[PDB]
Amino acid sequence: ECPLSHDGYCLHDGVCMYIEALDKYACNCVVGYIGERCQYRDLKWWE
Amino acid sequence: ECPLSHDGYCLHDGVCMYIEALDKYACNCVVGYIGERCQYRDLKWWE
Amino acid sequence: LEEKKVCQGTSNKLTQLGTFEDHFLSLQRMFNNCEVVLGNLEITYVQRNYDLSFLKTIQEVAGYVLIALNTVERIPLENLQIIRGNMYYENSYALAVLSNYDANKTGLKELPMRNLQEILHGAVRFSNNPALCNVESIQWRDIVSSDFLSNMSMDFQNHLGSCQKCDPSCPNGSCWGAGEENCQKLTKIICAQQCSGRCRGKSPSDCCHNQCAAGCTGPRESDCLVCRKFRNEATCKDTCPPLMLYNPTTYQMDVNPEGKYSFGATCVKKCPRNYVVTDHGSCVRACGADSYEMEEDGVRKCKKCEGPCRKVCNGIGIGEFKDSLSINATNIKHFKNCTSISGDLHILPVAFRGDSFTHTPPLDPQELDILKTVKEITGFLLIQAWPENRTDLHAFENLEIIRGRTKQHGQFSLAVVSLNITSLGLRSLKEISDGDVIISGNKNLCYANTINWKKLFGTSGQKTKIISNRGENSCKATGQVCHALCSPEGCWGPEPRDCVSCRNVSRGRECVDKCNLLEGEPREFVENSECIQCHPECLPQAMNITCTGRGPDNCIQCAHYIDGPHCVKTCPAGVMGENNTLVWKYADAGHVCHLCHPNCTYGCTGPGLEGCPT
Amino acid sequence: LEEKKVCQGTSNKLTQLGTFEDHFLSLQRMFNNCEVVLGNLEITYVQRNYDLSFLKTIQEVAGYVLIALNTVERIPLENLQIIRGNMYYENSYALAVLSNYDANKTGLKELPMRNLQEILHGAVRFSNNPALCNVESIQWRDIVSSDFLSNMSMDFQNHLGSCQKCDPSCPNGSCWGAGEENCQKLTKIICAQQCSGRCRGKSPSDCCHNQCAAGCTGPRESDCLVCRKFRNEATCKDTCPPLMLYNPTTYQMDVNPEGKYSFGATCVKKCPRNYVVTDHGSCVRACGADSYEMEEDGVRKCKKCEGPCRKVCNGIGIGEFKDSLSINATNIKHFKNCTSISGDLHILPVAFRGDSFTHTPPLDPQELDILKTVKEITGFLLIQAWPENRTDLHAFENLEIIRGRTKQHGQFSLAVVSLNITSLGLRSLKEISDGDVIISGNKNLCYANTINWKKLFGTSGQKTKIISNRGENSCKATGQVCHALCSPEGCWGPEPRDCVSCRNVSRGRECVDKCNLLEGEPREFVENSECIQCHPECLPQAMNITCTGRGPDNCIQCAHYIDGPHCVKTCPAGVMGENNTLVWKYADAGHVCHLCHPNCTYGCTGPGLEGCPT
Repeated sequence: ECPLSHDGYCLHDGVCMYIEALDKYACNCVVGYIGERCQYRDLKWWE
Repeated sequence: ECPLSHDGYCLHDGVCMYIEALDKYACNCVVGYIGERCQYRDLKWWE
Repeated sequence: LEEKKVCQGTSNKLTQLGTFEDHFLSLQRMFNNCEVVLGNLEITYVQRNYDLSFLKTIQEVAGYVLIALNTVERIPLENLQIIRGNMYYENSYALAVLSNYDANKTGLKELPMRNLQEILHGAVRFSNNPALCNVESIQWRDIVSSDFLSNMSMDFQNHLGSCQKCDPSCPNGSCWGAGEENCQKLTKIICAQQCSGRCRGKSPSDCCHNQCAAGCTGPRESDCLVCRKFRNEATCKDTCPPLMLYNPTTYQMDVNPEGKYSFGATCVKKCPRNYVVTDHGSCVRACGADSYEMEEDGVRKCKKCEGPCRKVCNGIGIGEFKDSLSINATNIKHFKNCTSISGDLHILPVAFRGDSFTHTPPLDPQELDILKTVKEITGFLLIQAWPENRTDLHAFENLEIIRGRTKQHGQFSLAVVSLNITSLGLRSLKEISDGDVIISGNKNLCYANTINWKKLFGTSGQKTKIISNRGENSCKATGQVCHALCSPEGCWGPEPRDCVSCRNVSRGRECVDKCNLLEGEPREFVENSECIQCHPECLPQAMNITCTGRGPDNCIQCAHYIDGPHCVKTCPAGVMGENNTLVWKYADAGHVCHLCHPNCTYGCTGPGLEGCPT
Repeated sequence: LEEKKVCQGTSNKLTQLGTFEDHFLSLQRMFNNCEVVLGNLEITYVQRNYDLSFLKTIQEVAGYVLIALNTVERIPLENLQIIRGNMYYENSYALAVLSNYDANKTGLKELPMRNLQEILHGAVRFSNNPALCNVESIQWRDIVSSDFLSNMSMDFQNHLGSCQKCDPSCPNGSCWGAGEENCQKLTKIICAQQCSGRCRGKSPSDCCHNQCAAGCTGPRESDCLVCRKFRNEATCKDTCPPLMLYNPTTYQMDVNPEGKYSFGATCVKKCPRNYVVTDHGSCVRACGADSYEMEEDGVRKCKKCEGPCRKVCNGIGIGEFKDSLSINATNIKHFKNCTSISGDLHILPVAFRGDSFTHTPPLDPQELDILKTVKEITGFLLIQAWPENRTDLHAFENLEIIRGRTKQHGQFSLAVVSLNITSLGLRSLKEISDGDVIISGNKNLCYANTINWKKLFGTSGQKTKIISNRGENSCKATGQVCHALCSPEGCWGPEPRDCVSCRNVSRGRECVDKCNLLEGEPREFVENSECIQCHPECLPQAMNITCTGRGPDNCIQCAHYIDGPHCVKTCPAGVMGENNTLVWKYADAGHVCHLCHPNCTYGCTGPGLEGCPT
């Protein structure tokens, strides 16, 4: 979806999207990970 | 004038007097000596 | 109950945490039952029929407020009073409401934040939400600061026009929603001509203290609604009352009875313990370069320094490190000999893979030895990737304390998760001052449940979440229990070296049962259960005690010349004093070195004055 | 703006200095061309037909204002605006007017204090001045704060009747001097409740800032007439702006471009050299009890000593000693082992006779040797009395610095006047920081002009006054001019012991004609005109010089052996090294020291094993 300038953007098996309206890019973090690039791990709610 | 309860009160040859109105005693410092009881020498004007 | 509940606030701007149901759950777990968001309030991807009624409690947001990509009908932020705007979305907005619609143009319709009265910083932005109405009627020069009226950006093109009228019982056709309660209540553009900040009515005798932030109730500093600066236990000061008041008459300072320490946006009478009490009477995280931790009677002040001032480098994020988000192979060098991290550590899987979106090359797993010198962490240590070749946290064997100034998710200070290491290897960790410990999700890691973590906790209320590691009844059946000689407190690894405390004796780091007092070459002497070898001059008797004290003043017989209790290997040969009596010694009958005489001018290479020829 | 001409202000309290003619001359001397009385203003015994056309510039009195026993009819305290009332007369009042009548009831009549508005502290007293009308009209609720309206005592009685009624262009019967220029201006009891401080009108739009004492010109704090607490060179702050601000977001202090050091009752950019700079920015006269002075950084900060530190005792005129005139026989005990004096020294002839008023018995002469411990002093030195038996100032032979912080009459640090002393005896004096010196009136003293105090005055503007001593021609012609061979530009005694400026050189505490270069018994070198001995290990050079420094590193040739850069007496043979390994060396051809073979434990007399048999 998002061009190869933003490849490997979303860490931890991310699904990088393209926001149509705001004309920006974003991530689709797999469950359990938070952050703008899905970098961290949601420690409070699992291992 | 001042009763001998206040003898030698005025240093450097003071002339202790009695203010009639205020009912208080005070000195009559020789020239060149200042202070409440003629203690200090007026250094700012002479030797 | 004045300790109103707080949140941490998300910081993932436009990302989606899973699906629409998983993202909405992550939104609920965060902001359910809390009144003061300490970070940001982001509301994205919330579809229809999801009830956001849990938001009606929020009363303050210390950062921006983003409301985007929703398709819900109403976002009931009807108790929000202020948005401090300590952090801007797109560099200039403390409230941004963009594109709440799907591809049929039925999106947000009711944003009834009737109580929003002040935005201490930043502009406001609205865009592309073509079902939001009854908000273009809000006159935003009463809310947004007097400075930031040049960065604002608002357009309400509700071409559909499918909502009610605005009640004429509020001035200037201004309202937030429908009804009478949901309309604008003004406190800044209806004031008297003399008012300093904001007011409560129109008459000249109503202006509020110039520290009240979102309007007040009375004309004092102690009756504001929100304090636009420090708060002092009832009031809203500009600065916390200083501890000492300089007396302009006697030219000497004297203590203030109401002086208080300034800890964040609050004036507290005593700093939290893991907080550097500074000279100006204010709790700090880490004082300047020319300083160091002078722990003194409990308070962790910092003096000038111990001359040459040891290395203290900046942690990840804090300082010149906000760009990068882990220890990549571009900022590892700056940790060369740093013995104390001012900040916090982030070891993340992207550090080894090598990020292309930031261009930093992969980190070679041998460059982690640079971390061998660290001795203290002020914030938190987050470990999520370690080279599978290595078998324990070798780069942190010298780690000695984790303070816990900053924390991960505002709760955790030690975070070892999802590794393949076998034992911890933090052999020198003595104290985790503040935070929680998350050690979980490691396939094959034993020895983590033996340690008594309550012994490393500087405060009370901390707890460890140690779960889902290698099974308990699987280290027994492999030989992965530590040394029988280490005390029942615990052990980090399998060796007798990496234990918490020894049972009988210690030798450096190792734990041993019976050390070398009566046998062996290092004939030691026991002292605080750590037997050490003493003055190297006195050989072992047959089996008796070889030595009892550190120096020569305690050994029974010295293997060389015995000068009474002052044993040395040789005889003195010219000790110095007044008038310079060049007195030498020699080996008399009883092997005692006796004083020389000035008669034999050639010193004393022989005994006395009868055996001192050339 | 320009600094207002200050005058020190008398403190005599009803004491007459000299004759009626001369007492007035003293008043004419102290309060002439003065606009800010730093102390008290006392106008006593001014007799009829004596003018007071110089009191029409006093704009502010920092202490009290005493007007008593006068006989003149018009005391024109015209531009007096505020009486800060720091001190009090009768421990109650800050403006007293008492018993101003002459013999035939014709005393003070016109006291036109029209510009007076404020009295920051204390009550007011008017008494037994029977010829005083035109002040009964004033209302003492505008003037004195509401706190002291109970202590106030007023009495007015003009039995004569020649009291002119005053112009009706102002407040109901309220006039200072009969006319329209000299009637009262109310600025506290006329304004609505919405004001707190002063108020220049009845409209809530012309209110004065609370940091204004008499009255304002506009609505700001930079629009006051006189400042209430401090003065930041343009405006009336309440506390000087802090040097560093603490932001509640990043939890650490931050430099402030508005911060000012709070010196006196003003805020300055930096403080004078002789003051103790604190970290807050305060500039104190004497740092805390636990602390002790620092030496450098360009300033005189105070560090915290290492336990028992140099005992300092508060000198005369501070706290525990304010009832005491000089160092009595009683109070001399507390000066036992004081190393420095935070204060100043009054040596008064009452401390040798012993007055019965203070119940103090006479002091004994030999007690003055207790002062042989002190080494510097902070304020001034005031020497007026001294036992005729002694020929020099012996108790002061250790003093090297005179800070001159709280000087005498605001001018004099050193004051040696009218003594039977023959020698000053200042073999230790090295600098006089601030103030002025008056060496005048002494019977002999002789050596006093050949000192060149210009080299002892650290600050500028300091001047000496040396007159009325035994002239040189009458003392130099009587075998008393100081010793030769010692750079005669300086001598505090006949012998060469002192000699300020040591010839071209000096041997410690004594001056000499030349250093022991080339010849002599001890070899020496020259730096800053001082002769320091070479290291014993430099060879006596009969040709050129011997060394270029103290250490054995600067020798031209060693006396024995040479262990590298240093000149040693005997090559090391048991010195501690790395890894607990001892150190043994040997002397080769050029007496150079090289290490032994690692093996050789008993040392070695040659290279390697071919040097040590065992």
